[PDB]
Amino acid sequence: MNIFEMLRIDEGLRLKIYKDTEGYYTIGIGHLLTKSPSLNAAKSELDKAIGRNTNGVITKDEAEKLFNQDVDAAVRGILRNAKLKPVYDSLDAVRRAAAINMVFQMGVTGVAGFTNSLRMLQQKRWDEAAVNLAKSRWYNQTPNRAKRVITTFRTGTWDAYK
Ligand SMILES: [Cl-]
Ligand SMILES: [Cl-]
Repeated sequence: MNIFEMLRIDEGLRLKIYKDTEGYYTIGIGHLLTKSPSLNAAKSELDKAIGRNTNGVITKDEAEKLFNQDVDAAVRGILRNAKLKPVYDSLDAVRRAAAINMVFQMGVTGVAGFTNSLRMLQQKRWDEAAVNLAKSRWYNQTPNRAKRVITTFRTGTWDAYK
């Protein structure tokens, strides 16, 4: 298992524009296009991302390419945030994937906001962090996913992804 497979499980794969859990326009493997309610705006952003007149539909290859770019950006975003880097650096490989998953879903900013959890993670207090991480909108809104990620931080294993 690895970050790619992990996120592909969590985000799924859709080749036509769709609405995410928050109702925003998305495509491919969790690639958010826009937060605007305008489908044209969405189509506009898609064509621009892909470099062609897509008409709201893309191929598998295209999705994967968006995905690579997006994983890359998440890691790099982490390494460039002063609150996150130190945390991430202190973690083992499985758990770094858990951090990346979170950033992929909610952004650097969003994750950098879990201050108390971050501290707990840095201190390697796994059970405690797990509890704090669950006291969040994130968990309340996407519980099955949140649970999978939280278990990953808790255990440093891939068992939640079987
Ligand atoms: Cl892009
Ligand atoms: Cl969920």
